[PDB]
Order: sequence, then structure tokens, then C-alpha cells
Amino acid sequence: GTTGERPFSDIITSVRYWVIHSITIPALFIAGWLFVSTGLAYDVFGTPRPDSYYAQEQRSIPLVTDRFEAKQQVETFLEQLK
Amino acid sequence: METITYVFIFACIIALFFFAIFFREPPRITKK
Amino acid sequence: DQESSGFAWWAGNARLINLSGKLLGAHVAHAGLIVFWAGAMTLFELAHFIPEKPMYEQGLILIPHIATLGWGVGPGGEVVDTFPFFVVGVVHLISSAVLGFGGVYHAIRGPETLEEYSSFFGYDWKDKNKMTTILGFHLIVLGIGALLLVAKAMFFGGLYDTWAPGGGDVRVITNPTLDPRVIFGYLLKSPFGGEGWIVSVNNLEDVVGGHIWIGLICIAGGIWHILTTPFGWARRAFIWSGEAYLSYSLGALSMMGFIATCFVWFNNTVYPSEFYGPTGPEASQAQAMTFLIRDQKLGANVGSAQGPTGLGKYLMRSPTGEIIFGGETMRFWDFRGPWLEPLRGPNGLDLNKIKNDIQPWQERRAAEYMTHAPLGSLNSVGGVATEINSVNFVSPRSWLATSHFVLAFFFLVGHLWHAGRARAAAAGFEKGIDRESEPVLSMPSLD
Amino acid sequence: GWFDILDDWLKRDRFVFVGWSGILLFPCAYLALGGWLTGTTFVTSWYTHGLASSYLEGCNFLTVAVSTPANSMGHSLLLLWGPEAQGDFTRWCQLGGLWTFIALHGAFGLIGFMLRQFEIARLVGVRPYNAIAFSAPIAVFVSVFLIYPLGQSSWFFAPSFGVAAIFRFLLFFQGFHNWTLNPFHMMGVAGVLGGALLCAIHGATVENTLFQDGEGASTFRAFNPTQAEETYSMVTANRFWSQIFGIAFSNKRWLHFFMLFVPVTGLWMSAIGVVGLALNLRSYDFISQEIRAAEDPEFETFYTKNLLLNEGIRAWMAPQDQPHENFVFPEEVLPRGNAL
Amino acid sequence: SANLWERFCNWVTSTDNRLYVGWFGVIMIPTLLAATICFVIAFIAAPPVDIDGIREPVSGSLLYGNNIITGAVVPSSNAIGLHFYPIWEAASLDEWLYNGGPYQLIIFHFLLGASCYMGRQWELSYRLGMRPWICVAYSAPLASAFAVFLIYPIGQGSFSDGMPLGISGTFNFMIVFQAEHNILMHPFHQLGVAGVFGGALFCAMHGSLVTSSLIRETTETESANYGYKFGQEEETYNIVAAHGYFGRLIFQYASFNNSRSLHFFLAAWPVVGVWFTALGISTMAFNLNGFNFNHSVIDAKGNVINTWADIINRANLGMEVMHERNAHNFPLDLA
Amino acid sequence: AELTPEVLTVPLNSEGKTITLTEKQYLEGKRLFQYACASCHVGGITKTNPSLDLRTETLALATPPRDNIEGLVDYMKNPTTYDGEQEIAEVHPSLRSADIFPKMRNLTEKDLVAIAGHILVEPKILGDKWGGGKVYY
Amino acid sequence: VSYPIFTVRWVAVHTLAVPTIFFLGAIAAMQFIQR
Ligand code: CLA
Ligand code: CLA
Ligand code: CLA
Ligand code: CLA
Ligand code: CLA
Ligand code: CLA
Ligand SMILES: CC1=C(/C=C/C(C)=C/C=C/C(C)=C/C=C/C=C(C)/C=C/C=C(C)/C=C/C2=C(C)CCCC2(C)C)C(C)(C)CCC1
Ligand SMILES: CC1=C(/C=C/C(C)=C/C=C/C(C)=C/C=C/C=C(C)/C=C/C=C(C)/C=C/C2=C(C)CCCC2(C)C)C(C)(C)CCC1
Ligand code: OEX
Ligand SMILES: [Cl-]
Ligand SMILES: [Fe+2]
Repeated sequence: GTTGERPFSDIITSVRYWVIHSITIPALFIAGWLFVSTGLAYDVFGTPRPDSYYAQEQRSIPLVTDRFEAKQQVETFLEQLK
Repeated sequence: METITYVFIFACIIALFFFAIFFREPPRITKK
Repeated sequence: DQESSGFAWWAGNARLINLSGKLLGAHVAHAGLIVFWAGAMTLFELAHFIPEKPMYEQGLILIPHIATLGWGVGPGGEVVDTFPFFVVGVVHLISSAVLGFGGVYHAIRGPETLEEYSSFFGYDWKDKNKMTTILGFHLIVLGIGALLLVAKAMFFGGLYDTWAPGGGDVRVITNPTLDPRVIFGYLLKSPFGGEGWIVSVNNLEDVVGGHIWIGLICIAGGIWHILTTPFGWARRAFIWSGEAYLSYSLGALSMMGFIATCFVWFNNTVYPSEFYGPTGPEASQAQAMTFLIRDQKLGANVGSAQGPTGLGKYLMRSPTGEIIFGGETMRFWDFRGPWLEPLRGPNGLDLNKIKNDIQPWQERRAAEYMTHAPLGSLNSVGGVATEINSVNFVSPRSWLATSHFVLAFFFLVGHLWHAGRARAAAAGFEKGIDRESEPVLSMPSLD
Repeated sequence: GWFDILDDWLKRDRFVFVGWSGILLFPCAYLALGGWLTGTTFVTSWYTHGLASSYLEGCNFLTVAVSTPANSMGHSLLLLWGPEAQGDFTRWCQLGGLWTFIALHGAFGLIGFMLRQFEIARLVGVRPYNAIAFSAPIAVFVSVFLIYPLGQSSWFFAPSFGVAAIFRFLLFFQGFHNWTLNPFHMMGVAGVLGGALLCAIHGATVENTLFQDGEGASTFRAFNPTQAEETYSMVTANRFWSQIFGIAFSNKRWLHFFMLFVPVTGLWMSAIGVVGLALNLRSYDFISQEIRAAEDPEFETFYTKNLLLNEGIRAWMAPQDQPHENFVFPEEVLPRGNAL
Repeated sequence: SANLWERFCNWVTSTDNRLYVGWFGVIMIPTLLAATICFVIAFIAAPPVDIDGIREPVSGSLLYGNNIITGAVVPSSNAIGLHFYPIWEAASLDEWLYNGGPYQLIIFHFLLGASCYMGRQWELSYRLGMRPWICVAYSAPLASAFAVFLIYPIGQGSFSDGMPLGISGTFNFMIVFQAEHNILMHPFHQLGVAGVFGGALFCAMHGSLVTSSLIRETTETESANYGYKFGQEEETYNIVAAHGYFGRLIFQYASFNNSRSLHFFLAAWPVVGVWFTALGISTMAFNLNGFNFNHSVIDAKGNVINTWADIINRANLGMEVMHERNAHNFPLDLA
Repeated sequence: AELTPEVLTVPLNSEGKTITLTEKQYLEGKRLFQYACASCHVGGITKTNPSLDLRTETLALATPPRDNIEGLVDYMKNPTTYDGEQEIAEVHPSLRSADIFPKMRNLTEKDLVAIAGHILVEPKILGDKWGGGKVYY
Repeated sequence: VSYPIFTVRWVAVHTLAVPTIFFLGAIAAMQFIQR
């Protein structure tokens, strides 16, 4: 009923754990926060910002129409201030 | 022809139900 | 005192079945939670309440309960004074602390049992005399309460009557229906379409009158149970245990939970469409009204208008001949309402009144109730599932009905569960089949 | 030999068993779940479906999804380093590259997982009836997320990974394939619904035919983890159902195999039906019905009613559901009943 | 005779009957026999029914051009609504069959009997000295029948909107429901499939695990089932070997070792899930529908950015717009 | 793709003169439009009379012209039929009938201008959607 | 016993825990984005 690993109960209870994780856990949180709040996430995944779905006048959708020249076609969609 | 076929199968299932319930193998204990 | 050697943690409250003292604390602490909610919620509702705006458009379910009793409202359900709402809220909220006090006390300080610290309050589940006596006590307490309503209605102000002659207004009832033939007649009424059983009450005279009968009957049975014991059959039929009694009351609440669901959904009188929303049928009726009113002004003869099916675009006949509204609204031809009745004749909707007795207040009433049907989403978006986000609204009649059905249902399950255990507990096998004496093994084989 | 030493290490009894299978399972399984959780929050479906599909855009747990690639892509594997994305990651994301990522990875993850079942069973020395059972979920994923779109024009018509994105996949199959009218599908629900019955009825039967092995009411503690006697009266259970239902089990070994057969067989039947939907070989109509309905304008069944619902679904959804077709349906051509 | 009535009560309650006709049985058996006989006759030979009360008869019987898949027993007319429509309420049977008379006779008898069937599932358990609550598990499928045949019609104000008694008729009930209530986007329904999927899942789980961990007592060319005799003392499978395997599949503590804790979960999960799905239909019977995320996410200018929720709405519109063609005269469907 | 003041420029009166609203006014109007209009005029339609919508073109061919701030504002005080040959304040929300339509009591002239502006700005943004019904949803 | 620290379990746990909170932090920030 037991294996080598240190029983979670002990670790989650050990003061040393929290001394570590009171630093680590919030760190990742603030990091993830900054990832969004700095607008970096938008560029990493090409996700459009609220003002970047259409052009000002245009009401059409930037649908990719061919596979091989898709990447080129996509870049052209960003050109029209989209 | 179709109606007949549908009722027939249905009637056959109901017939089965009867035999399944009242003409099953008697469930014998221990010494089986 | 009580731990794993009695019940499991997730069945903890069952360790209190034979601890009258602590078992009293629970019921008193619990009763505080109910008063607490009623109080704290009323103040919450009032804090958001907007006077010059319909109550059903604000998610109110307690303030409209107060409005019905003739408090802070006037002509057409117009909100006059918000003080009675504030009062009812704060008074309750206060009483919750008092009850909560005793609750906490009896559960962690006071005697863990009552039988010794007071033989009057202490009790035995199998003591058929004490049980029917305690039952007799509550049967009176509830009885006086029923008269508390009668008093408010006849003396202390009245109730909100939507059927008011001059139009919906707070009216003092000074003629309660006491005729038993009429009163108890409701119980002999069908529960289907048309004959609506208890929910079919359509005037405050019966409401007040009925409560007079209940109040007396309740106290009467209250005294009866004080001064008696269960008979012969009464003892050889029921199961006498702490759980059994619970079960009996569980199914009772379930049944009342279902009745309440239909009441708030169908009834117009004790649930005013002015404070709550328009009832389901009422709203569909209103649409037929609205477009009958419109098209008629465009020069259409509603009486002879032929719809797609050739049935009657605006007006048609009921299965028994009455003139009713057309369309899918043919299912709601059993609807009665203050705004609609003046158009009704001895044979149903009168074509002459329809033709030139339509009043402006009726037209906008129909328009109002039409655009406020009890249709909405979980996230509170009024309209059909295909509607667009804009109108944040879900009729209070919808909230109450759904909520109280779920509760009613689960209580019917709670019933089955606790009644099934009680029967097994009594006879003594609620903990498993006796390995040695296995009953089935003593019965002949059917094979 | 290093092999047997590598083996030794892998097959070591840890908290989370690795094993040979683990070399395939854990990498894929993690990337699959990771890829979903990634796209779910960050990646959009604007350039592929004209849809918002991430938390970053404002979608919630229900409306989020990792949408399929465009119809232009075809059945392209959409490799990160493929002709489409051309090594670019951002482009890859915008072209719905994460879908084929999740799909293909997850697919192998399902292979590894069953292998794990096989591998662990062998070690523990138990029969592999857990692996046989797991074949049904495989067939479904394979048939629906792979075989089906492979029969259509592109990956675009495969079910997109997401809550709402799956609901439209349901409504689509109704409108276009009349999927509910398919016999293979009916067998499907019959297996799942009937399987969810066996699960329920057997559990309740056992808990309420138990022997008394303790003095407490909470009979959970009163169980012997080390076999010995039967914890519940199989004999009493038999006589019970034999009198309320007329038929009853009397052979635990069959009863449990039956609990394996029913749900596994159902899912397999539902798979075959979908395999037929790939070639659009659906069970849409009844020829005898249509012929009478044409000649006779007064003949109406619940079957005819449904088809009218399908026509409505197709007409009103197709425009925004199939952008690549550039559909334009004038108001007057839209099929509508009266008033509505 | 010790006493006729006393003997009567002893025969009814008798546990020596091939089929336990209980006290609930005294109500169940007649009601169920009336329901089934009327059904079978209807499904085969009943004439078309004006379900929507718009004088547009819908034939759903075999003899009238239907087959098993299409055939159904059509709900009562919408002109009747929630009114009680027994045979003795019609001028003739011809009128009774036209207005969907049989439907009420069936559903009322069924729901009544099916309730007593639950009541009987307690009684026999009582007479046999076994624990109750088996009927409590049956309360979930029953509450669904109630929700679909009684609660939804009550809420919607007509029995014509209750689920038809047939295959294709059931499909119609769903498609239309989805249009008007958006059931797929409702938590209770989602909990329903969760119990149903999980059920089938767990049913396969347990089923496989147990049958895979059977103790050897059979030949190589002999049915492994014969390795069990009806009325055994000891167990027929190694539950400790089962836990050993499944405990390694995921991880030990995420595996059952208590057969009683196992079978409780096996029973709890589907029953609770179906309970919610039953409450879902009962809640949406008062038009408290699923989440409405139509036109939620919009861009910086105000343009509507569609989601899958919007794509669902289009499909829903088509259903709404096309269902019950000639039944509507007014813009809003509020009935 | 944003709500520029170029978009928030709507005709003030019949004589061509225009007015430019602010993002504060828009939101305020949009909120007020939900408060006292959405009930019947959700998405630019009219539930109690689908024949007349809130399309700018429809408001233009109205009598008097209601396709400008001044027009709509007047309407919200003294509403008429499409030909203007009949006052309908009794069965339609308005200032001179706030006793009948409580929602209109709070509403002040600032609110009226905001609501009026909202009706003119929405079609500029939504387009065909604003006018049509379920078809364009 | 003298338990170790870094183990295979430790690795696994972190492969899920570390990204999770990083995402939970990211999503939490999204609740303030507008237009
Ligand atoms: C008047 C109402 C009433 C009363 C007084 C009791 C009293 C009792 N019940 Mg009970 N019961 C009721 C109604 C009632 N029941 C109903 C309606 C049902 C049907 C669901 C049940 C089902 C039920 C079962 C299945 C069992 C009991 C048991 C018991 C006994 C032990 C109490 C217990 O387990 O607490 C423990 C309490 C809890 C563990 C709390 C449960 C929390 C619930 C399930 C969640 C509620 C959801 C909530 C609204 C959402 C909140 C959101 C959250 C994030 C905060 C006790 C005598 C037990 C027993 O020993 O039988 C005799 C037992 O096994 N009851
Ligand atoms: C309506 C809710 C409710 C109520 C009134 C009670 C009441 C009670 N439970 Mg209980 N219980 C509940 C829900 C409830 N339970 C639920 C949902 C569960 C499942 C988790 C349990 C599980 C459970 C177990 C397992 C046991 C009890 C027991 C008891 C009894 C003794 C309490 C105790 O040990 O004090 C201990 C008190 C404390 C440790 C301090 C708690 C602080 C107090 C009580 C709350 C203060 C309230 C408020 C903030 C103060 C206001 C003060 C103001 C008026 C001035 C008591 C009658 C026990 C029993 O059978 O009695 C012998 C027992 O063993 N319960
Ligand atoms: C049971 C009766 C009841 C009814 C009919 C209502 C009705 C209402 N409440 Mg309300 N409320 C209640 C009890 C009730 N409340 C209680 C007990 C509390 C105290 C917590 C509150 C606190 C409260 C607040 C603070 C507010 C309301 C508001 C509202 C209104 C808006 C409804 C809404 O948006 O909710 C939607 C709610 C949901 C969709 C949540 C549904 C939760 C379900 C029941 C969970 C079921 C899951 C199940 C239990 C899981 C268990 C299974 C497990 C054991 C396996 C509406 C009139 C709002 C209002 O007035 O604004 C206009 C508001 O702000 N209520
Ligand atoms: C369900 C309600 C209820 C019940 C049955 C009991 C029962 C009991 N309490 Mg008690 N208690 C309660 C609520 C309740 N309490 C509340 C809410 C509080 C908080 C204030 C207390 C605080 C409390 C304390 C501090 C003590 C008790 C004690 C006792 C026990 C001795 C009897 C006693 O003191 O009465 C004596 C009083 C009377 C017989 C007459 C009181 C009548 C009052 C003043 C009027 C009540 C009016 C009522 C609301 C309306 C009814 C009239 C209507 C029919 C027209 C007894 C078991 C004592 C104890 O533990 O001893 C064993 C003790 O020391 N209680
Ligand atoms: C909720 C309050 C309440 C409760 C719990 C009880 C509880 C009890 N009363 Mg009772 N009683 C009450 C109020 C209450 N009483 C009132 C207010 C009065 C005054 C009218 C009486 C007058 C009274 C008398 C005269 C007698 C009792 C008796 C009894 C005991 C046996 C009851 C029995 O076997 O019924 C079981 C009932 C039946 C077997 C008959 C079933 C047929 C029912 C009535 C019709 C079908 C119900 C249907 C589903 C509901 C539809 C509504 C209907 C109108 C259509 C029991 C302890 C008896 C006793 O033991 O005396 C001490 C007794 O002789 N009661
Ligand atoms: C063992 C685990 C495993 C497996 C089976 C896969 C499988 C796959 N991954 Mg993958 N991946 C893994 C772990 C794994 N991954 C890990 C841990 C990561 C994180 C770094 C990734 C990150 C990742 C990304 C980012 C992508 C994939 C993709 C893919 C798919 C296409 C890859 C391809 O073309 O394979 C190629 C197969 C091989 C290279 C195997 C060759 C083995 C031979 C024996 C070696 C011979 C070499 C020698 C030089 C040849 C000489 C011949 C001479 C003529 C030149 C495929 C389903 C792609 C995808 O899903 O597209 C949609 C994609 O874009 N993977
Ligand atoms: C036993 C027990 C329990 C229970 C408990 C209870 C249930 C309690 C209760 C409690 C209570 C029941 C309490 C109450 C309280 C209350 C209060 C305390 C109140 C207050 C009030 C006030 C203060 C008022 C005032 C005001 C006003 C008038 C207005 C404005 C604002 C204010 C609010 C301020 C538990 C489960 C936990 C555990 C176990 C045991
Ligand atoms: C794609 C990709 C990749 C991958 C990545 C990864 C792998 C990631 C991961 C990620 C992750 C891994 C994430 C996670 C997340 C999570 C989350 C976000 C969660 C949340 C949660 C929650 C929210 C909860 C809730 C709940 C429940 C569910 C139940 C009940 C209660 C509660 C409420 C608590 C790579 C780089 C390789 C390559 C390239 C591409
Ligand atoms: O029936 Mn079937 O569908 Ca419930 O909704 Mn209204 O009425 Mn009719 O319309 Mn839709
Ligand atoms: Cl239809
Ligand atoms: Fe089992």
C-alpha cells in the first residue's frame, strides 16, 4: 500500500513546502497575468485584439481560401489594418 | 403485407416473453 | 459524546435522533436561518428596488409577497410607501439572532437530553401520547396563524385585489365566504383544464373565508390531539419511530411543493400579475388581443377573418361552443383576467364589445403582458431561446415554479428514502440480511 | 543487457506506473490535453471559421473550442513545418494547426493507453477484458474525428474540440444526415442508455441485498477487503427481480460480462453508422413514404414533420456554418411556416 | 375459511407467487393492462389525429401508412389542451379517436401503474427482509416519464405538446424542444448525458474489471461462466487482483477496493445524473431555458463576433421557423 | 475597427446640421434603450407591430421625419402614427404620458437625446441586423 | 522513512500544476479586458 514517494499529506503540511510555494505559486500567477496584460499573448497566437476583427468600413470575414498560399494570404489580411 | 410482418415479429417477441418467464430453467442452489 | 460509533460523518445529523436537547437546538438554529433569509433578502430586494418600475422586472419574490397583503401599494399596484417593506425585512432579520441564539445554545451548552431536565419538554418517539400532543400544539400555532391573515384582511387593512371594481386596488374584505358547500367545494373540483381545483380560486372572499375555516378546523384538531391518543387502526397501520414521522412530513411538503408550483404558475388572484409577471396563458392571450386590436384598426373584420387552416385568425370556438381567441392560444381559453373580462359575454368574447368597447388601458395592458411573457434563459435573457441579448429578464413566476418543483421532487425522493428505511428499521433489517437466518432461504422455490 | 535494465526501470512499481506504453502514452496524452487547454484560452478561429473561440476573445467554458482548419486546407496533416504554416507557429495557430495537433496526438495517446491496459494486465497477470472494452471508445474517436472528415471535403467538417462546437455537430447531423433515423445510431443509444441502466440497477440491487457484517448503519465499513464470503445475497437478488420483473440473473460471471457487452457493442454500432455518414450513405428517407406524400397532399406522419425541420436547419445554418461556400440566401427563398 | 378477506390479503402479500402481485400491484396490474392493450390497438389501427387542433390530422398507425420507425400514438388535440378527455366525454368513438383520445388513456394509466411499479419495488423488498431504496433508483427513469408525459404538458398548457408514443414522434419532441428551449446549453441536460455516458462507461468499467479478474475453475475448452454456481458462499472473482490492476492503470488511491463503496457509486452516478435531466425537462416546462450567449462577444466598434453558440442559434431558428407550419398566426411563439 | 467619433456623427435636424455624440452618451443611450425600449424594440424591431422598425430609412419616410435627433426626441414626447395624422401617446410610452408609463418618469431631456442618438448609431454599426429580425440574427 | 524529493511523481504533478496556475493567472487577467 506504499511506494517510494513522500506522502502528499506530509508535504502539503510541511512548513518548508509553503516557504517555497508562497513564492513559486504566486510567481507563475503574476507571470500568466503579465502574459495577457502586456498584450504578448495576442502576438504569440495571432489572436485579434477587440479592434482587429475587421477594417473600419469592411464587414467581410478574412477567410483563408487556399492551403499552399494561406500564410501569404493571411499576412495580406493583416495588411488592410485588420 | 408490411403491417402483417411488423405485428408478427411483435407477436413473436411477446410469445418469447411468456416462455422466458414461465418456462425458464429453474434456478437451482448449491448443487448445480 | 457522539462519533463514528453511531453513524458516519456524512450521516452525522442522524446521531441526534435520540438527543432531544441537541435535536431541539438544530430545529431552532435552522428556523433562524429561514427567518434570516426572509429578513436579509427583503432588505436586499428593497436596496435594489426601483419604485417607478414593474416588480417582476427587478427579480423580486418577497416584496411582491408583502404587496399582496396590502402593504406599501395602491391603485393598479402602484408602490406608495416602501417603509412596510423595510420593516418586515428588519424585524425578521432581528428575530433571526434571537432564534439563532437559542439554536446555538441548545446544541452546545444546554442539556444534551430533555427527558430529565424537564419531563414536559422531553419526549419519546414511541410515546404516541406525547407525539399527538406536540402535534396538537403546532396544530394550534398554525391555526392562529391562519387567522392572522383573516385579521389583516378584514380589520388591519385588507389585501391587494386585482379584481377590484374600479381597477386593481387594496380592498378590505368584509364578507368572507363561510358557506361550507362553496368552500369545501374547491376540494371536489377537478385538477385538469377548466376546473382547476384549489388553484381555481378567483376572489379574495373565498381566500379569506377559506382561511377562516382552516384556522378553526386546525385549532379544533389541535385540541383534539392534545386530549387523545391514536385509535386502534391508527396504531396498526403506521410505523412509530423518529424517522417514520419525518418521512410522513417529507411527502407532505413534497405534495405542497407541487401545489405551490401550479399556484404561482396559474393563479391570478393570490399571485397578482401586477407584482409578479403575467401568467403563462395570460401572456399568450395578450398577443391574440394585441394583434386583434391592431388589425381591427387597420379595417379588418376580426369576426369573419379566415386563418391559414381556415379556423379563424383572431376568433374561433372552444370545444363547447364558447367564442375564444384564435391561433395556438386556443389551449389557454380557460384564462380569466381583469383586463380581459369586460370584453367577455355570456357566450365568450363578445364581437360587439371587441368591435368598439376596447379601452386604451386594455390595449397597452395586452402589449405589456405580451412583451413580458414568462420566457427566459438561465442567464436571464428574456424571450425565446433564439432571442438576442438586450432585455435582461425572467418572470418571477418562472423562477418560483421551477425552484419549488425541484425541491418538491427531491422531497418526494426524501420521502421514499426515509419511509423505506423506517419500515426496514422497525422490522429490523435496515443494516443487511441476517447471514444465518436468511428469510428467502426459508421460502419454497417458485422456479 | 541495457534493455532489461531499461525494462527494469520502466516496469518499476511507482505511484504513477510508466511502462513501455508510457513512452507513447504520456507524451501524446499530455500534448493533446495541453494543446486543447492552450487553444481554449489563447488561439482564435477567426481566420478559419470567422468565430471567436478563446477566453482571450471573451468566450466562456461552453463557447470555447479548438476549431477545425479551413476547408481550403483539405485533408492536410497541417504540420508546423508543412507547406502551409512553413515553420511559423503563429500562422500555424491561425490556420487551425492545433486541431490536427490535438487529433493526431490524442489518437496515438489512445493507442498508448490501451497498450498500457494490455501491459499492466500482463504484469499483474489479469485478463485483458479491460482492453477489449476500451476498443469501443477508440472506434468512435477514429470513426468520428478521423474517418468521417476523411470522407468529406476536409477536416473542416470534423467535430471541433469544444462544448458548443460539439452541439452544432449534433444539430448538423440531424439537419443534414437525419442521424436519429439511422438504425446503427438507435442501437448506439440502446447500448448507452441500456448500459446506463445496468450500471444503475446493478449497483442499487447490490447495496440493497447486502448481508449484515457490522453493527453500524453505515454498512460501508462492514466490508471485507479480503474476499471470503459474498458481501451481498445473490440468491435474494434473484428471487426479487424474478417476482417484480419476471426475469433475473443467477450467474455473476454472466451478469458482469453482460455489463461489458451491452455498452461496448452499442458504441461499435454507432461507429459503423458514422463510417457510412462519411460517404454520406445516410438513412435519410423512406422511399415508400415520399412517394405517397408527393401524390397525396393529406398524408402526414411524424416522419414527414421531421424532414421539414431538417430543411429549416440546413437553410438557416449553412450560410454561417459553411463560410467557404459564400452562401447568399435571399429572405424570400428561406423556407418558413406561417407567422414565425 | 379462517376469513375470506384475511386469506385474500394473505394471497396478495404472499411471497410464494411467481409474480409478486402486491398491494400496489392491485392498482398496477389493471392500469398497465389497460395502457398496453389500448396502445397496441392504437399503434396498429388508430385513425389520424388532429394533434395541433388546427384540423390537420396526423396518421401514426401501421394500417394507415406507417411503419415501426415512423408509427406513433399521436398526442391529444391542442383544442383540448389540459382538459380531461375520457371516452365518456365524446359524442362517439369516431370523435374520440380524432381528438387524440387514446393518448390520454394510455399516459394516465401508464404513469399511474409505473408509479405503483415503484411502490411494488419497495413492497417485495420489505416482504423479503432486504433493504429498500431499489425503488429509489427506479425513481429517476420514472421521473423522466413524468416530466415528458405530464409535467411539460402542464407547464406548456396542453397535452398536445407531450412527447408522442413512437420512434419518429420522439425525435420530433427533441428537435422542437431544442429550438424553443436550447436544451443542449442547459446544465441539467449536460448532467444528464454525464450520468448516461458515465453510466455506460462505469457499466463497461465494472463489467470488464470483474469478468477479467475471475478465479480459474473452468477448462480451456469450457465456458468460463460455468465456473460459478447459483448460491455460492465465497466470491467468484479476485476483487484484490482487480483493484491491483485498476490501481496501476491510473493510480492506487483513485481506485476502489471496497465493493460496497464501488456499487454505491455505480448506482449513485447514473441515478443522480438522470434525476437532473428529469428536473431539466421539468424546469424548462416553465420556460427557464438554457444559456443564451447570442451576440455576446462583440468587437471594439460594436460588430457582432460569432461563436459556436451563434452557429447553434441558426440551426435552432430553422427548427423554430419550420415547426408546426400552419399553427401560428402571430409573431411570438408563447404557447 | 472601433467606435470612432466619425461613426458617432449623426444628423441633428432636418436642415442637414449634424451632432457628434460621445462614447459616454452612446453607452448611456444604449443602457437607457434597454431600460425603456428593448422590451418591445429589441434589435430595432417592434414586437407589438412588426410592420414598423427603427431603420433610419423607415424613420426618414416617416411623417414628420424621425431620422434625426430632433425628430426622435419629439416622438418620445408626443408620438404619432406613421403619417402623423393621429397622436398615440395613450398607447405608447412618452413624457406627456409618464403617469401611464412609469419608466418615462425618470427620463430627462439628456436621456431623450441619448436614446435618440442610440437609434441612429446602431444601424451605422450593425447594418442590416438593426433593421431585420431573426433572419439576420 | 527517509523519503526523496525529486521523483517521477514530482515531475508529473508539475507538468500539470505549473501550467495550470500560469493559465489561471492569464485567464484572471482577461476578466478586465474591454472595448
Ligand atoms: C426535512 C428535511 C430533511 C431532514 C430533516 C432530513 C434528515 C436526515 N437525513 Mg435526509 N433527505 C431529505 C430531507 C431531509 N433529511 C431529502 C429531501 C432527501 C432527498 C435528496 C434526503 C436524502 C437523504 C439521504 C440519501 C440520507 C439522508 C440522511 C439523513 C439523516 C442524517 C442527516 C445527514 O446525512 O446529514 C448530512 C448532510 C450532508 C452530508 C449535506 C449534504 C449536502 C447536499 C447533498 C448538497 C445540497 C446542495 C446545495 C443546495 C448547494 C450548495 C452550494 C454549495 C457550493 C455551497 C437525517 C435524519 C442520511 C441517513 O442516515 O439516513 C437516515 C442519508 O444517508 N437524507
Ligand atoms: C442546519 C444545519 C445544521 C444544524 C443546525 C446542525 C446541528 C447539529 N449537528 Mg450537524 N451537520 C450538518 C448541519 C447541521 N447540523 C451538516 C450539513 C453536516 C454534514 C457535514 C453535519 C454533520 C454533523 C456531525 C458529523 C455531527 C453533527 C452534530 C450536530 C449537533 C451538535 C453540534 C456540535 O457538535 O457542536 C459543536 C460546535 C462547534 C464545534 C462550534 C461551531 C460553532 C457554532 C455551532 C456555530 C455558531 C453560529 C453563529 C456563527 C453564532 C451566532 C451567535 C449569535 C446568536 C450571538 C447539532 C444539533 C453532532 C451530533 O450528533 O451531536 C452529538 C455530530 O457528531 N453534525
Ligand atoms: C429557492 C428559492 C429561491 C428563488 C425562487 C430565488 C429567485 C431569485 N433570486 Mg435568489 N436566493 C435564494 C433562493 C431563491 N432565489 C437563496 C436561498 C439565497 C441565499 C444564497 C438567494 C440569494 C440571491 C441573491 C444574492 C440574488 C438572488 C436573485 C434572485 C432572482 C434572480 C435569479 C437568478 O439570477 O438566479 C440564477 C441562479 C442560478 C442559475 C443558480 C442555480 C443553482 C442551482 C439550484 C444549483 C443546483 C445544483 C445542485 C444543487 C448540485 C447538487 C448535486 C450534488 C449533490 C451531486 C430570482 C427572483 C438575484 C436578484 O434578486 O437580482 C435580480 C440576486 O442578486 N438570490
Ligand atoms: C422551539 C422553541 C423552544 C423550545 C421548545 C424550548 C424549550 C426549552 N428551553 Mg428554550 N429557548 C428558545 C426556544 C425554545 N426553547 C430560544 C429561541 C431561546 C433563545 C432566547 C431559548 C433560550 C433558552 C434558555 C436560555 C434556556 C432555555 C431552556 C429551555 C428548557 C426549559 C423550558 C424553559 O426554559 O421554558 C421556561 C419558560 C416558559 C415555560 C414560558 C415561556 C413563555 C414565553 C415568555 C412566551 C413565548 C411566546 C411565544 C413566542 C408565542 C406562543 C403563544 C402562542 C401559542 C399564542 C426547554 C427544553 C432552559 C434549559 O436549558 O433548561 C433545561 C434555559 O436555561 N431556553
Ligand atoms: C397536519 C395536521 C394533522 C396531522 C399530522 C394529523 C395526524 C393524525 N390524525 Mg388528525 N386532524 C387534524 C390534523 C392533523 N391530524 C385536524 C385539523 C383535524 C380536525 C378536522 C383532525 C381530526 C382527526 C380525527 C377526528 C382523527 C384524526 C386522527 C389522526 C391520526 C391518524 C390519522 C390517519 O390514520 O389518517 C389516515 C387517513 C386515512 C386512512 C384516510 C385516507 C383518505 C383520505 C382522507 C382521502 C385521500 C387523500 C388524497 C390523496 C388528498 C386529496 C384531497 C381530497 C380533498 C380530494 C394521526 C396521528 C385519528 C386518530 O387517531 O385520533 C387521535 C382520528 O380519528 N385526526
Ligand atoms: C513518442 C512520442 C511522440 C509521437 C509518436 C509524436 C507523433 C507526432 N508528432 Mg509529436 N511531439 C512529441 C512526441 C511525440 N509526437 C513531443 C514530446 C513534443 C514536444 C517537443 C512534440 C511536438 C510536436 C509538434 C510541435 C508537432 C508534432 C507533430 C507530430 C505528428 C507528425 C510528426 C511527424 O511527421 O513525425 C515524423 C516521424 C519521425 C521523425 C520518426 C522518424 C524515426 C526514424 C526511425 C528516424 C530516422 C532518422 C534518419 C535521419 C532518417 C534517414 C533517412 C534518410 C533517407 C534521410 C505525429 C503524430 C506535428 C503535428 O501534430 O502536426 C499536426 C507538429 O507540428 N509533435
Ligand atoms: C448548530 C450547528 C450549526 C448551525 C448553526 C446555525 C444554524 C446558526 C444560526 C445562526 C443565526 C441564525 C444567526 C443569526 C444572526 C443574526 C444577526 C446577528 C442579525 C443582525 C441584525 C442586525 C445587526 C440588524 C441591523 C441592521 C438593520 C436593521 C438594517 C441596516 C443594516 C443592519 C443589518 C446592521 C453548524 C451547521 C454551523 C455546525 C454544527 C452545529
Ligand atoms: C500546444 C503546444 C504545446 C503544448 C503546450 C502545453 C503542453 C501546454 C499545457 C497547458 C496546460 C496544462 C494548461 C492547463 C490549464 C488548466 C486550467 C486552466 C484549469 C482550470 C481549472 C478550473 C477552472 C477548475 C474548475 C473546477 C472544476 C473543473 C471542477 C469543479 C470545481 C472547479 C471550479 C475548481 C507545445 C509547446 C508542446 C508545442 C506547441 C503547441
Ligand atoms: O406545439 Mn409543438 O410547438 Ca411548444 O411551442 Mn408553441 O406550441 Mn407548438 O408552437 Mn412551438
Ligand atoms: Cl413539427
Ligand atoms: Fe458487481
